[PDB]
Amino acid sequence: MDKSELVQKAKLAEQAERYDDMAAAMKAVTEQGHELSNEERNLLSVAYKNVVGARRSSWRVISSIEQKTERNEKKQQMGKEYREKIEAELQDICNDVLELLDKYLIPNATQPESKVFYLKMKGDYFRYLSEVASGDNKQTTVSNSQQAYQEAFEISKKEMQPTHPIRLGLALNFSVFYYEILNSPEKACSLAKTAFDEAIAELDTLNEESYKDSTLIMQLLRDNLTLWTSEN
Amino acid sequence: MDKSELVQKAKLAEQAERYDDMAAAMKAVTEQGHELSNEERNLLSVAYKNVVGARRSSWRVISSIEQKTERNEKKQQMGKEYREKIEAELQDICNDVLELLDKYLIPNATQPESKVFYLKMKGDYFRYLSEVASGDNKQTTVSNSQQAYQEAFEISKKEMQPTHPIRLGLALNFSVFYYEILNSPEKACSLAKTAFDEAIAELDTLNEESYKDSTLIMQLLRDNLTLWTSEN
Amino acid sequence: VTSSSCPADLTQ
Amino acid sequence: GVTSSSCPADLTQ
Repeated sequence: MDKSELVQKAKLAEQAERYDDMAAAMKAVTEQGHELSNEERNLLSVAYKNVVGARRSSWRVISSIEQKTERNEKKQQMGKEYREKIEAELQDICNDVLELLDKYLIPNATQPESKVFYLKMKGDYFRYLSEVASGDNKQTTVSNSQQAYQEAFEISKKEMQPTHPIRLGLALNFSVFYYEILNSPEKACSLAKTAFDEAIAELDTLNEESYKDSTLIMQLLRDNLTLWTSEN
Repeated sequence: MDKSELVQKAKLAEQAERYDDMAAAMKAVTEQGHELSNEERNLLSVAYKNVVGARRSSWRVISSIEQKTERNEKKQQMGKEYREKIEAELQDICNDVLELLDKYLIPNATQPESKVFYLKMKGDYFRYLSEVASGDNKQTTVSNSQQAYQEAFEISKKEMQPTHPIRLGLALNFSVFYYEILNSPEKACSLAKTAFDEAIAELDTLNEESYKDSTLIMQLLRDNLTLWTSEN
Repeated sequence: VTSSSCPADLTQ
Repeated sequence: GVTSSSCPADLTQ
């Protein structure tokens, strides 16, 4: 199968909502060692976000059921083991994408825009690992998520305008990392507010291609800030 | 696992929208010989319907795309091959539940209501096979679907009030079989209208538990009849 | 557009 | 349970 066939397969699988097939096809593209187009970047990201996102959603449902269940071993055992099964799937999926990013995508990125895109992804999948990790493993995933986000953040601040959707989307997810993983609401709020303020200060730089994503992300920044500051 | 643990696993999987797990759990319950409760029949039906329904939906999308792909043979060939992969999964799944029904559920059903429930399922999954079958294979699946629906229909008419959700839902699916599979709109419309009319005539038999399902199915009968009278 | 069919779970 | 919102998976580049 040549790359052109794998990409067409990924597109068909997306249309059919067969995200395992979609992710398998884009993993195969990536493992052939050549750099991705913008479209192929989005196919890879959409595929793996749907695959991991199903487990993240399932995990929250099961964890919520455990918390409403009588607190004894016979009533809790199945939910605990089932949650752990979902966690191991999530870890396998995240380890999969993180290997692709570290071995192929990041070292070979040809422009700061794609490099930031991939480092943001690396921070994301280490964040999803951190959502369910524990012990020494969690300290490692939290550290690696922070490092990838911060490196992407430094590059974006040197190379991208504050209205750039990748820079805004990075700042949004980095702020979520601070709030949800590091339990540091002050830095999270300060990062989210600054990202919004810097984009609206340079609103005249927002172009047609970016308008939809950048204004959506700006709204999510405000949505998060109201949610986060409602903990008074 | 005990039966009680499998049922608990099925309910967790349903909440988590993990329908492969849900179906595997209820398959195990079925194969462990016994007769199913009312809730277990619904868990089994919900699980396999979601598993097969994913493929039916995917099949319709890929089929559509194949149609629009005029003048590009490699795209067309890929769409064909991927459609056939989806069809093969659908066939695996239908044959799986058809074996559970034929080997365990139907021969051991104690009550006529349970027996109608399973026989309707048998008609349903042979109908789904028929949707993608071809040649002499279609002749077998279509014939097996019709016979299962017919036997369920005979039992339901003598054992159930015409407002009974299972009797109404069987008539709905049998009428869809006649219309979409057997290309017989008169039989389909006659069955759908008669089911609707007999339910209305004895509307005073509809109890609180059945109200939601029975009135929905009555509306679906009307919705279908409206559709089927455009393309008469 | 397709024909509608019965919901997968039913009151029994 | 409401959670924080994060970035959409597909971004214009």
